[PDB]
Amino acid sequence: SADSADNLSEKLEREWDRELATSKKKPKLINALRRCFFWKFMFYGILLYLGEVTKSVQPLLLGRIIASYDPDNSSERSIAYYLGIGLCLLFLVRTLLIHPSIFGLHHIGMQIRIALFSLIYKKTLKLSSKVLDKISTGQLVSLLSNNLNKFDEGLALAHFVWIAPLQVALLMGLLWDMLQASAFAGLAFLIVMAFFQAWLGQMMMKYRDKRAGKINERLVITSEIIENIQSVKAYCWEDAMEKMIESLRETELKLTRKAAYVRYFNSSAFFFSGFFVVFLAVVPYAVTKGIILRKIFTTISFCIVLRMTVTRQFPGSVQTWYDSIGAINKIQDFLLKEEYKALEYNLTTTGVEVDKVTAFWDEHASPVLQDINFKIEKGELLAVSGSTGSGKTSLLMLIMGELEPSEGKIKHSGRISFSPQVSWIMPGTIKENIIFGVSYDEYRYKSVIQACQLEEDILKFPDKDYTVLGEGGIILSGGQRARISLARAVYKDADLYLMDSPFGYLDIFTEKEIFESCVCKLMANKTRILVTSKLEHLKIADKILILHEGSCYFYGTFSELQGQRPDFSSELMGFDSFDQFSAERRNSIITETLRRFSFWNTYFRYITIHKSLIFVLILCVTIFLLEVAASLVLLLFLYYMIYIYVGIADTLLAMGIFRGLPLVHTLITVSKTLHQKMVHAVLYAPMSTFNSLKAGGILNRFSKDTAILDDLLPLTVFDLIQLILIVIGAITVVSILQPYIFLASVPVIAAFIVLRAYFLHTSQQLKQLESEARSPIFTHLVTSLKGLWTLRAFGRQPYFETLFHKALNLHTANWFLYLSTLRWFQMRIEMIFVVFFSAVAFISIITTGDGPGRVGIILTLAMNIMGTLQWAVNSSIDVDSLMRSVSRIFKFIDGGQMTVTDLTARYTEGGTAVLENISFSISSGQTVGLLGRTGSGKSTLLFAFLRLLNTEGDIQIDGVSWNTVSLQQWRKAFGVIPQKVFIFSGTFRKNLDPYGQWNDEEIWKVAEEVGLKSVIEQFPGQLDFVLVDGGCVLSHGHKQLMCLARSVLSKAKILLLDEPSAHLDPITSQVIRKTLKHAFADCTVVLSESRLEAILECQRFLVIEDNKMRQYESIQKLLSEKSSLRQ
Ligand SMILES: Nc1ncnc2c1ncn2[C@@H]1O[C@H](COP(=O)(O)OP(=O)(O)OP(=O)(O)O)[C@@H](O)[C@H]1O
Ligand SMILES: Nc1ncnc2c1ncn2[C@@H]1O[C@H](COP(=O)(O)OP(=O)(O)OP(=O)(O)O)[C@@H](O)[C@H]1O
Repeated sequence: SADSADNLSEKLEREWDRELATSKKKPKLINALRRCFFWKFMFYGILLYLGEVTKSVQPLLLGRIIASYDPDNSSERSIAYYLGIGLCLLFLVRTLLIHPSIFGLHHIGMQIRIALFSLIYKKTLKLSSKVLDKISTGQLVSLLSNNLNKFDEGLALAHFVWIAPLQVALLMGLLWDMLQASAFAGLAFLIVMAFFQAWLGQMMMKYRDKRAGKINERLVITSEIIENIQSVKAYCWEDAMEKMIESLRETELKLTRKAAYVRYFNSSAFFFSGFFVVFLAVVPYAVTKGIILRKIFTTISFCIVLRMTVTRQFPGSVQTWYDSIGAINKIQDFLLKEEYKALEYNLTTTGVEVDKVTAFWDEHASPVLQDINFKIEKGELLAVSGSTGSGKTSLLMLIMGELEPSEGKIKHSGRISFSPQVSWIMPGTIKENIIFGVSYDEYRYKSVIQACQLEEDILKFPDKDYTVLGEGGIILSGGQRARISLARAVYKDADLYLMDSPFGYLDIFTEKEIFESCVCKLMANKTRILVTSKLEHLKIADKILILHEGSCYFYGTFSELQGQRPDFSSELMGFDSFDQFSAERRNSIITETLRRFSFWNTYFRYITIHKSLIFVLILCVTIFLLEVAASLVLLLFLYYMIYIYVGIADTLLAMGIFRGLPLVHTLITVSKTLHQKMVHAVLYAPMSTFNSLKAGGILNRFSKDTAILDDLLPLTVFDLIQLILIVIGAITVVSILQPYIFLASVPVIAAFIVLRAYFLHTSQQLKQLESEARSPIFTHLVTSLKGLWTLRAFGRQPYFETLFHKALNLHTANWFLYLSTLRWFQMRIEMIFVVFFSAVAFISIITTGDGPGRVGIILTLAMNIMGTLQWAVNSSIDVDSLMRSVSRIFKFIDGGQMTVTDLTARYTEGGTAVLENISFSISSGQTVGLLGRTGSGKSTLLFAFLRLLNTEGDIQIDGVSWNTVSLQQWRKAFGVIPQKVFIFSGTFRKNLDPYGQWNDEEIWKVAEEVGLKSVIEQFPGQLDFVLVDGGCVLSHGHKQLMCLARSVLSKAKILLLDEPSAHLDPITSQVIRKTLKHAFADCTVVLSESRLEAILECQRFLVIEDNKMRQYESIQKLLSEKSSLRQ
């Protein structure tokens, strides 16, 4: 196997394609995979087997070593000496064999994961357009992310399904004094514990899945709040929002608490089993014959080995192996989906023809396009219009071959260049998007970008052609994104060009220029099809097509339309001034014209009350498990004293469990408190201070830190308690038996501490790389999915495959480095442990072990100490991560006439002053407003009033200085509607009234007053309707009206309007102006405008530049000074 994506893919593709091609009904992915996997997997598997079997040998060697100190036979010093050497070598050898093999298995898991991802990516790009709208988008994201961190670890235990029975059979077969079947008492106990644990684990999974759903809901509300803190504070909404967080948190905790107990008992059960395998193991020796130390010591070491292979190594592989298989099956189901059918290019024609085409998207469809017919000559212009939904763009999908006809033929000449309704961001270099996938030629490039009028905006970009367009499209406005899409479609040389919604939400001035610049001249003599709403284009076009309800309304010459459907034509022409209508209005006009011319609980409470019931229930489980083991003992089918002693052990263990329950209760309580305090602290936080993270670390730390406290503190703490108790005992005993061991062990612990510290520093830094390399794999994926229509149209598939592989190689390189440093670290740790072991074995061998039982116990304690020690190393690592998280969390928590005198503001106490020494007056009830350049800090005046800035000077509102008024009422006076309107997700009643203070009747009254009554009636449920995704179903004008309704219900006196005109079309902007003037007849309205035409309705003006301002009492004085100062 290879170490890179390209090679890994070739091999997987060859086997997959060969089997898939060999069409034996249902070819399987699993077979393609075993043919890759098996020849490496099996080798690491056998090496691990050989490594593990060492544990089944070591106790035998000790029994003989112990015997050498017996008074029996002879004091063969030389044998004790050499056997001791052999024992320490067994430790060294398995260390040297096992770790490399584990590493190799992880290497394999990684290689397979990469091969699987590349296969899936290739498949998504070839999917049929029909199934494309049935496959939930969340499923493809989870298809790749769900096993991202599981698949590659899982192979580590896979060969244990195979090893486990070999070691169980051996250890069983090695039992000394086998017929007195202590073997069954032993196994019956362990077997029962294993099934108990399996069941418990299943319950754990049930809780994880349900909790995950609730987590996503909490996270969504959380980020919604974080990115809009200014509106929450401005609204003085505050604690209502805090309560929304609380209800989501409470829901998660109820589920978490139950999950926590599952984890608690799992761990205490583990402890319990330790005690009993040892206890039961000595029942033979108490029962008749008595004790033989030679055999007792040997017996216990073997018992320990069975416990671990039986209860942990085996079931871990079973669960892992099973889940891995299910994941593969899901991948296969995805791969076996209908394909995009390739278009056959030919030299049949020069034009475009459609022969009686009838077609539809899916079964059960009524949207069947009927009897579609075309004959377009080379170089002709086709203009198409019609009702929304009557195959306005679905026609294009037939043209490009995305949708097959059910009947009829489609003929085309050559290659097609397509520009979709919705622009594809293509994150990356802007020049490259314009000329993407093709050679750069300044002749053509300049001609296209100039003709498309891109220079007007692109030359303002900081790196010009090399300005990179990042995620979110932070560089371009929607009309600009559209403009680039056109330039891209045009730059590509094609025989046929398809323009989807080319008007681009652009200003009519540029719309005209682009049509003539591009449609007429740049595209001259090309075969063109335009989607359009403008009658002028139809007049110009050689062929006119109008669609309605799945069929042709009209197809032919412009004058033929008028002669054959004159009523349709006359109704449209009544709106003669179509250039004055925005696309939205043009669409409404045709839609109407065209449709008009149709042609447990009782006891749970008692369990909480009576702790004696809890004790009994704990004891009941213990009793039950021992009785079940008895059922397994009866396997022999094909004493009172023992009964008494085991009964005693059960009672003692039950009390031990009972004592620790308050810890679970305490743990849930603590994480709840921390989450709640952090939220409170962020809401009632100073402004500017949060700008240290700028919402990045705020969201990431808030989300991640809570998650780790909940999953790890309740887990790692119990392991630490058990490990701590074990080491205390181990050291105490050897220190007493032989003080030289202590002398020897002190430097050993010192060695481990130093290496650990160095390691963690570096590995913690490397961990950052996984996130850095991981994020872009998904950004790449999403971008490719949205761009699918053009990736196929322009033949760019291999370009993107190349990019995808480079991203994978980056990720794997960092992932791999992280893995490698960890493995090296663990190897070093184990070797240090191996060395002190040898030294200890010899301290005991060398000294006067004339009372041999003391020799025996030192040797077995040392031999079996390594299991606990490996856990201890890992637990210390987790602890350091937890403490670092705790610190990160802790860092956050441990006047009608408005009179402004000498006001000054900054974004920090250092930084820069965004405003200095401004004085300004607003007469009560006066309409006033602001003028200034974009980015002149317009919003910093509003924020200065809302007290969101580091500030100086005297502002008198509601008769008093801000200096004597707390933020809530100072801000309460101000009803502000920002350009970026905040929409709270949820029920409209709460969105409008998060406090529940207004009645439904009152809410409706205001909805009527502000013009939103029809809007709320339209949404099903009305007040109960749930609004989602930032108001993805609302006009931004509606969002502004919702804000208005809030301002009037809130009884604000100062109304602040942040350029409504920035986004709202005048057809509605005037409606809101009328509406608010009536609503605010007794209030003072302050407007911040971008144009003189809007500011014009104000009586007093504030003109701001360079952190200074000029106050005018008349628009004329403003204009006289503005002309002099128009700079
Ligand atoms: N792949 C698809 N499978 C099924 N239905 C589809 C698919 N793509 C689009 N549609 C739907 O079926 C119709 C297809 O027609 P088309 O895409 O031409 O509509 P349009 O008038 O261009 O749409 P709009 O302007 O609302 O975006 C639409 O009304 C749309 O809701
Ligand atoms: N708290 C802040 N800290 C740092 N920079 C800020 C802060 N608030 C805004 N800015 C920036 O400084 C300028 C402030 O001007 P303001 O926020 O009034 O701009 P605008 O013209 O309303 O901007 P837009 O059209 O992007 O909404 C902007 O150019 C913006 O990038």
